[PDB]
Amino acid sequence: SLALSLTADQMVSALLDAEPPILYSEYDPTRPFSEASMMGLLTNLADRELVHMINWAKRVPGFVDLTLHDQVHLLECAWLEILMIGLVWRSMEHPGKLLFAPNLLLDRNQGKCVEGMVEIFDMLLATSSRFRMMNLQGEEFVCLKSIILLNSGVYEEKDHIHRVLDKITDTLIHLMAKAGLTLQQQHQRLAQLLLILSHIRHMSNKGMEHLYSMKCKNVVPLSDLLLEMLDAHRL
Amino acid sequence: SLALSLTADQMVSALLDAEPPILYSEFSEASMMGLLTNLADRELVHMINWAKRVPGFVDLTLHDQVHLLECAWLEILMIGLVWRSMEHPGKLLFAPNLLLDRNQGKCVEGMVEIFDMLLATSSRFRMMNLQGEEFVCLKSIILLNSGVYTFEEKDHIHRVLDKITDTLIHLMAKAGLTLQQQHQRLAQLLLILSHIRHMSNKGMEHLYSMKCKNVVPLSDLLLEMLDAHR
Amino acid sequence: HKILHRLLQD
Amino acid sequence: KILHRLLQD
Ligand SMILES: O=c1c(-c2ccc(O)cc2)coc2cc(O)cc(O)c12
Ligand SMILES: O=c1c(-c2ccc(O)cc2)coc2cc(O)cc(O)c12
Repeated sequence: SLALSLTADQMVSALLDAEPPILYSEYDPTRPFSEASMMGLLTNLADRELVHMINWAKRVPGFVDLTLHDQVHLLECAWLEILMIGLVWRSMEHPGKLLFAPNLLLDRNQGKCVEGMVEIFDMLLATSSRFRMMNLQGEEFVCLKSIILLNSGVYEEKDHIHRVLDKITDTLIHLMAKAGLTLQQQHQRLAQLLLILSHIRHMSNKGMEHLYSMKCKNVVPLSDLLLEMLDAHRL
Repeated sequence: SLALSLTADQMVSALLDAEPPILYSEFSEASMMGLLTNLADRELVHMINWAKRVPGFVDLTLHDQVHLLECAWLEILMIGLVWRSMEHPGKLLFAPNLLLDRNQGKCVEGMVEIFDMLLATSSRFRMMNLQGEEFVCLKSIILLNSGVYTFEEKDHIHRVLDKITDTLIHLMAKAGLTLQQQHQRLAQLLLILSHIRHMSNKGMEHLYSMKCKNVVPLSDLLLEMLDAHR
Repeated sequence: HKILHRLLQD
Repeated sequence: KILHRLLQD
């Protein structure tokens, strides 16, 4: 239970260290955006990020203290929320665009390539603007990503998880106190950040039913990893 | 706007005062679905009356109010459900004459999964000993937050939402929680709102599958509530 | 028009 | 379950 001993600064340092890299898509220009090709690009990218996610999780303090079964359940619940908050974050300096990868910068117009995708792109773009408005910092972003992981399926064992969650809240508050925010302003900012998580949950649920829909339309073959995560949100 | 000048005590009073009534219910998969949707449809009319009593809401343009309501309606109904189910462990008090357990959920395809979540959430408010003043704060947060991003009108909502944060903290302080306990509890409460979003989304897609299998006839308002989501 | 729109203007 | 195997490694 040694994650419960870290200072606020050790926690931030630990999460910043565990950050996965930004990956490249296999976008090929000489190949107009179809529904299949873009669905192909997005899901290929998700597949590859998934392996980096699994390993990052193992490095969120307190995550390995849970049984393999709980760990599985949390990543199954959280995986698209995590990819999405990742995307939103990367997309912050690109107003009106989603930077899925350095070589895949999309705007709301090409969400249209895929039925129902545009409503999702708009939600993602709206969350990116919010981050930008609030001037979300990297240290905050990594705390939020760890909360998504531990929160989104927290169902002793889930008291340990609630101890770890409290530790991360403490860490966000520490970060804001450090930034020179008044107590009042600290509470307000903390609530603004955690209320974003509700929108990210919404987007994940929307993306998961879109994803499931795309598989029934046979738009693209999906990874065995991806098929498993998808069948976890439906049984 | 006068919403922003309310003290915390006045915010809590206005909220408690605007609370909607508890309605009564009016067993096949079809009949049970009929009950649940008939209830929701009647509650919807009262929710709308409540929304208008939420400080700040009336300040929004009618189109923003519609957007917020369309986004949040089922989240609002479910948090109410989970609140009134609190002192009924293992049961969901849809109405005082409709108190259902997980066994009654198995009657409808896909519904027990939703019941089990609503039940876990109710158990969570119970372990946390969520107080009524806290509840009304959370419910109004859902109303103002759920559709907010997908919109200086936002700015106003966010000020109003900041005011609600303050009120929540004040209640915790007054209650005697430590300053650390305050931010810890605020976070725990807000995190539960993401579980409520999750549940609304599952309930929403479930309702849509009930509609498409022709299991229950839905009112014109419910059909419209559901269209906003696809 | 929308029932919701309508319910709100009462 | 593929995830199960990946967490193990
Ligand atoms: O957004 C995504 C992503 C995705 C991939 C990588 C990221 O970094 C972020 C999102 C993957 O598959 C989908 C599949 C869908 O059907 C709809 C979606 O919105 C997505
Ligand atoms: O939970 C509900 C409710 C419901 C009704 C009244 C309340 O106070 C709360 C939820 C209504 O319709 C549904 C319809 C569904 O398909 C699934 C559901 O879970 C529900």
